[PDB]
Amino acid sequence: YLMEGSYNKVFLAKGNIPAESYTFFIDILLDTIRDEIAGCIEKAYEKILFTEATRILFFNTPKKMTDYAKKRGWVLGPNNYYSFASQQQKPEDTTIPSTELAKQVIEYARQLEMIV
Amino acid sequence: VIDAFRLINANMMVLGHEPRQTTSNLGHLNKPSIQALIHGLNRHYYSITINYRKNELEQKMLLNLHKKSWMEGLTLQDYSEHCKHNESVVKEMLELAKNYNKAVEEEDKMTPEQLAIKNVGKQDPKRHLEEHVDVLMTSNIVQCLAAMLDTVVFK
Repeated sequence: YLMEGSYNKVFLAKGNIPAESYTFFIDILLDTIRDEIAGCIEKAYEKILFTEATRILFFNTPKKMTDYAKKRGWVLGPNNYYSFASQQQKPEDTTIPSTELAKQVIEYARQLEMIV
Repeated sequence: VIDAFRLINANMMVLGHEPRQTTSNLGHLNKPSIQALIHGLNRHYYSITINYRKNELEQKMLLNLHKKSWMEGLTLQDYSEHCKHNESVVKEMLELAKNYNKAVEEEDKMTPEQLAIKNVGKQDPKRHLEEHVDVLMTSNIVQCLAAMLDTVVFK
C-alpha cells in the first residue's frame, strides 16, 4: 500500500492490527505518510481550499494544518492556496552540457586512435 | 639523391696503386649505384660521403611552419554541406554493405591464392567499406567537437 499511492487502505489497516494496538509504530508511520502526501500535492496544481485537506485523513477541523502550512509553504491568501512548479528556467541550456559533451567526444577520439 | 664526386688521377691507374688510402670504415657505408658504377665510378672518379647540418632554429622555423593554419580550428565547415556529405557517403555503404554479403559466402574456398588473385579486377567491399567508415567517424568527431568547444569560447 505504501509502495503505491493507495493510502485510504493504510488508515483502514491502522484500525485493524493482528498483535496489539501496535501504536508504538503507527506513530512512526505518521511521519512517513503526511510528509509524503504533502510532497505529492506540492506539484504545479491549482488552488485547494481548506476543506478537502482538512477533513480528508482523520481530523475534522483541527489546527494541525495551520502548523502544517506554516512549516511547509502554501502561502495564505483569500482562501487561496497555490502550488507553483516551473522547472523551466533551469532546463534549456547546453553550456553546462558543452563541457560534458566535449569530454564525451574526446573519449571516442581517445579510444579510436591510441592503442590500448 | 646528391652523391658528390671527385676525380681520380690517371697516373695512379697507370701506376695501378689504389687511391684514397682508406684509413677508416666510414666511406664504405653506401653501396655504389649500379647505374653509376657502369660509368667512371671508382675508375675515373670517386664518390665522397655527403651529410647535412641541421639546427633547431633552422628546423623549428621550417618544420613548425610548413603546414600550419591560424584559426581554421574553430570553423564549422558549412554545416549545411556537412550532412549532405554524410548522406552521400552513407548511401554508398547501403550498396557497399550488400555486396559485402555476396563477398563473404564465395570466400573461404580452396586455393586462397586463387581467391587472392580473384580480387584484382573488382572492388573489394572489405577495404572499401572500411575506408568510408574511417572518414565518416573522423569528420563528425571533429565537426561535432568544434560545436561544443565553440559554444564555450564565445559567450
